[PDB]
Amino acid sequence: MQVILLDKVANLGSLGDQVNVKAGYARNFLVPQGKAVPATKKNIEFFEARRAELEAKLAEVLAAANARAEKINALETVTIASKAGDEGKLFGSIGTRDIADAVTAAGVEVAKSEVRLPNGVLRTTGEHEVSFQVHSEVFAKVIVNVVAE
Amino acid sequence: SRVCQVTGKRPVTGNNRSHALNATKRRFLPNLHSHRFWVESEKRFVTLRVSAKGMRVIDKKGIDTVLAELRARGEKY
RNA sequence: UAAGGUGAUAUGAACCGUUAUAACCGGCGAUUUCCGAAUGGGGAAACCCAGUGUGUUUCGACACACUAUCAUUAACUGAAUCCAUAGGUUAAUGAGGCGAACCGGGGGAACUGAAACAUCUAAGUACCCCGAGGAAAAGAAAUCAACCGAGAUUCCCCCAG
RNA sequence: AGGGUGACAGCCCCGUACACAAAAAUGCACAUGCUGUGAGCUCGAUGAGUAGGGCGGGACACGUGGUAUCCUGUCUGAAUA
RNA sequence: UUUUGUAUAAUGGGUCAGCGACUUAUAUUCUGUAGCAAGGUUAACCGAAUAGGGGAGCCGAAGGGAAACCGAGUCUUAACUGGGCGUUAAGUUGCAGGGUAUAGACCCGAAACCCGGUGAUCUAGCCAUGGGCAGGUUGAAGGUUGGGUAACACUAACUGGAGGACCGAACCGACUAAUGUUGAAAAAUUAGCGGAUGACUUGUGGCUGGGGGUGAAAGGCCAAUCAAACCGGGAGAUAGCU
RNA sequence: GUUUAUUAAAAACACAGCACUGUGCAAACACGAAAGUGGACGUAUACGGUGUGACGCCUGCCCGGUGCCGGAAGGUUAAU
RNA sequence: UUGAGCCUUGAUGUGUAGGAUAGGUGGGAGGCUUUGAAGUGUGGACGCCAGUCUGCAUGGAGCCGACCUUGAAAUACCACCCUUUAAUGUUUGAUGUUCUAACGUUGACCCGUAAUCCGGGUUGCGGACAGUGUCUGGUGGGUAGUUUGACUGGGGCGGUC
RNA sequence: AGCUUGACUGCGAGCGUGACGGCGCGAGCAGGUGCGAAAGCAGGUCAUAGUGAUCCGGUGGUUCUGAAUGGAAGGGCCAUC
Repeated sequence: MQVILLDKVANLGSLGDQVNVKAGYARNFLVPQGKAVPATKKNIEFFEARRAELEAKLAEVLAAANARAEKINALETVTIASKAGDEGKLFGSIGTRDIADAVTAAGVEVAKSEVRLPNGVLRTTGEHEVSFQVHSEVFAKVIVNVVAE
Repeated sequence: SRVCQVTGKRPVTGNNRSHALNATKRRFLPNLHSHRFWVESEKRFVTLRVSAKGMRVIDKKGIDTVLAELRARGEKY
């Protein structure tokens, strides 16, 4: 018997594939409990059809959107002038909150949840880098010069 | 009577032959079993007296097509 | 068609008719008790007992019609259970039983013969059962043939004991 | 032809040969009206638990035999111009 | 008639009259006869239809060999002085007849086997529902009251009415004898005989069916039939026998 | 008590009683192609089969043969 | 829990000439080393206990091909492999426990239904068993069909053919 | 006692004997052989018993057949169980 699964089924299941099974197991258990359907031509073509297509669409859309995000702002530079004092050590330290909306005003619209901070609360006046996680593998690195006003 | 409801298998007749070829009448009987078939399109169990190759042909043709044949030839299920 | 008739044993009585509505012959109608598939329920066949509806200017009793089962179809209802199926009620259509042989199919002997008997024969005969028709069945090559060809089925004469 | 008539009838009677006859109901055959039904053309398809097999039995003139072929009770099982 | 042999006291027949047994079909062989003759003849069928067509076929003119094959020869065998079978003589189609074969096969006759039905109004068992058993004896258990015991046990009188109990009619049966035995009767009569409240008997209805029933068992009974009912059919079974 | 209706009424059959054996209930067993039914609306103190046949005293030895019951090691052993 | 097959891969295999617990074949003379060396402490795998292999490390950076006694060359490199074994993955069978989902239910309850049939529903129990079909061995006078010679101073018994 | 395989193969005039099936005797012809110098003798044993039809089938040989054709299977024929 050549049933097509519809479930996780214990020792043979992978949610819609082809298995060779005994007949008693098929008509007495699998078929009435949901769980399976026999491979009788048209259905196996049709069931496959949408499922195979599904895999192609989701992956491609995700990759493309993320590559596009990585590409965004062409200047790749966000500058900020925050209140400070004499020779370094600024008054109020910026965070990931401040920059998340600052980049919105000058390019990329990335939120607080996707910016990686190796510098922490960034308490230094100099050249800094905020590497974005536009995707799990794609990194969008925008250079930042912090000005001590 | 011992008729398969799918394939229509009556008991037929024959001979016990022996080593001395003595002909005796016998009956060959079908392998009739009373099995309860789930139909998904109706969401019910229709119980039939099938042969054990009426179950083969139900496994191949599907139960719906078979029930359409029984309803077609007036076999009541 | 008609000058004679009212069937026979079977005569009588009482009448009908003779130029056309006597009688006789034919076509189509009408009536067609009761039993019988018998069909409203029952039953020891030719009998017993009903229900429902319609009508009956003495409607305290009558008359008429319908009411079997099954199959198919439709409508209205309808459980365990919600939907639904089973079931129930009504209506429409059809069937049912008989018949001599022929026909197809499902079953299927034995005596007998073998100079015994068991394989074999008798014999797929007798018989039983189902079904159909005026015929049935079969039938339009997944058939033969044989390197040539034939062209569905059925029946008859050979082939050929 | 035949039958009857008081014995054996061509010409006595009924008939026979032959020639005609239907108000009505019908069977068959043409013609025709309506309804249903579908012609013809191009292209495509061209019958699966089936053929075949194992076991048991039956039908084929053919008794399992070296036994083709057909049918199938049981277990299986293709290729598909 | 059957026999070695029948007046035979072996079979058959009372007599008469009527009926009563070698047939029919289809094949094959031989004889007679008729036609044609190295040829004879058609079958189905068409049909002006016993004509005429129809020569499909069959038989004959060529055999030998298992067969290929050869052919007035052939087979055997490595081959035959040889040997086997042929050569050297007319057949064929009707009609009539004698045999033969297949059919009931000259006629009559079994016991029996099988198939389908009808029978439990008789009888056998069982089921249901109603009846029957005059009259007379015997006197169990129990009980009551006395006696008796520690209480029982036990014991006596009275009561009581058990029992496939006793005697005996109806009722059921059938042990003996005689009669009867072409009966009064296809199983009885007469005189005695057994049971007779029970495992009894009986009425009405029902149920069981043929290799089946039922059987307190005899192979008994199942409609005067029973080591396998009756009816109808296979069926004219078969009969080396009369 | 019963039996050969119609030549046998008996010592034969039956019997209470005894024993052996099967049977755990959808019982064994029987009729039935099957469904079902009887066993029994019973349940092992019950039911079926077989023998013996009130009661009394008793019922001895033999398991090699045939059967039955039990065993599973080995030999042989079908379809496949 | 138990066998085989296969893949990768690592081992495995002393007439005797002889430094060699070397099977064949075969292209080839550099492999080899600091992606941290020979030799050794030591345990284990292996054992015809002859002598391989080898985790870590003191040590510390070299070891060796044609050469040579051989039927053969040096698993120093490699390829294809026979025997024998080691680990993994994988491919299937076997057995036992456990499970619920087929089937059985002559358990209980509900419904068709004013019904100890039947069917359907809920649930309990049993459950791949039982049961039935085809095939097959055994048993099988429970039943059926039959056979059971002739001669013979009647037949049987004896004898004979 | 020496040497040997005639305990040959194909045939067979003619006879005997049986109802038949069958059985028996056989000079001679051909091929090849043994013994003998040779004439010759040898197709089992001094003779008469020592046996079993047909069917079915087994083994060896032989294209004789071989259901389209080439083979083969099966059959035939010869030997034989």
